[PDB]
Order: sequence, then structure tokens, then C-alpha cells
Amino acid sequence: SFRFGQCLIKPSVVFLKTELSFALVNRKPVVPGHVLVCPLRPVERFHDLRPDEVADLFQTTQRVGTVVEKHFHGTSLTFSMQDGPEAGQTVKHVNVHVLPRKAGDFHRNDSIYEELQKHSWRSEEEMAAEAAALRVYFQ
Amino acid sequence: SFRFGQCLIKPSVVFLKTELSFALVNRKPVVPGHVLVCPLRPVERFHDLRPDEVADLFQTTQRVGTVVEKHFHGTSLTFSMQDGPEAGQTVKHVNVHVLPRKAGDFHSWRSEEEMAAEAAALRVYFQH
Ligand code: NA
Repeated sequence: SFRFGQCLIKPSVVFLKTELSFALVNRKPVVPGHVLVCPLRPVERFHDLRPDEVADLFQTTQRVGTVVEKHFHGTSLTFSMQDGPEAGQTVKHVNVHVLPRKAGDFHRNDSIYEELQKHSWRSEEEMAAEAAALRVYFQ
Repeated sequence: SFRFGQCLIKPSVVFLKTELSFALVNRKPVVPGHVLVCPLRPVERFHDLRPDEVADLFQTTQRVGTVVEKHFHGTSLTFSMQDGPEAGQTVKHVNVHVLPRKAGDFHSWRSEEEMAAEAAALRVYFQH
């Protein structure tokens, strides 16, 4: 029922839906709690978004980061958007990466962008369990 | 004089100011056109920003990203925010990293005038 690029996202992996955005759990997370926030409209490039979509996309991203930071016991967050083919985008749909960070997770803080640019899978039940847990934070 | 963490930024290196945000050039760019977008209010963590500040900050980031992609002849952009110490934050102030990207780009400070030159160039793009 949800669109992510050329693929249909199962609802079970989505834990937030706004008027214009939505957040989903990752099939291959770089760290625990690595989630994605996207516009509901499938546009490839960040510059394709209207102003209200930009506001919604990142107000949502703000709320999602604070939730995943607490749930996965992080003390900081990495936000990253790979806006276009030459920045690592695989799925042709604007998406914001939200990663909880803990002291010592990467000995080098700058090696989490190597891992993001290289975007074996988690199970449907494992992903739906994680999303269902995160849903509790938004009521 | 603009405030970025504990640093006072000279206006000469700032190329955009909105009602709630401002953009400045980098003293230590990772690639050509690596710029920074910040709230005018010095808050350390992203969650401390009000909603109107979040919107303004990233509507600006969209504008700034479109400009640096053109000027530095990029074909994509990397947006990145190191929100907190365990995410790499050096300056205790929310800032979005905006980087023009080129095919094959990946696979010790700048001078004031070199930075003031770059800021002067980017300002022209917001003159319409
Ligand atoms: Na910072």
C-alpha cells in the first residue's frame, strides 16, 4: 500500500505516516535503529519537493530521530540524505537516513558514510516487530 | 558578525541569511562546494529546534544545495547532519553539511580571501 521508488512497501514495516511523509524500518540496517523517513510522493531528487513537503519531511525526521535515539539507547544521531546517483542513491525516492549512535559503535566516526553508500536481509517478522514497537511512540 | 558555536563568523564568508537560518562557506571543505547551513539560534541538538526553525532550516538547505550543485558542477548532493558528539559533532551547533558530488570524487585551512571569494560567488545565485 506504500510506494518506495519502484517497489511496494508492506505496511507492517511502516511505523509513522503524516499528511505528506512516512518512516519505515530498514531491511539491511547499518546499525540498530537505522530507519528511513520519506515523502509519500515518489520524487527522485530533494529539489523536486514542494516547501510543505520539505517542512513535513524533516519535522517528521526530527520526531523519528528522538524516538529511535531513546528506543535503541543512543546518545547522538546521524542524519544523512544521499540526494542523487553520484551520492549513493539506490532507490529513486527521496529518503532520509536516521541512525542512533553510541560511543564506540564505529572506531572512526567517518566510516558510517562508507557503510551508507554501500546500501542477507532481515526477516519480515523481525522488521514488523521493530516497526510495531516504534508505532507505540506516536500514540 | 554571525554566531556558529563559539565562533564569530565574519559576514564576508556568509552567502545566505533567512529569517531563521544562514549559510556559510567551510574553512576546511571535504570537497569543492562543501558548505554549512545553520539556524541563527545556537542550539546544540537537532531536537531543540522549534518546528518553524526546522522548516526554515531545510527549505534553506534545499535552496543552498541547488546552488552549490550548479556552481561546482555537481550531478548529485550529499546532505549530512552530525547531531551530537557520538555522531562526530565538532561544533556544538546544529548544522547541515551540503556537498556537491561528482562521478569519481571518492571511489590545512583555507584563507579568508579564498573563502570570501567563494561566498561572493554563491551570493550571486540568491540575487535572482
Ligand atoms: Na555541528
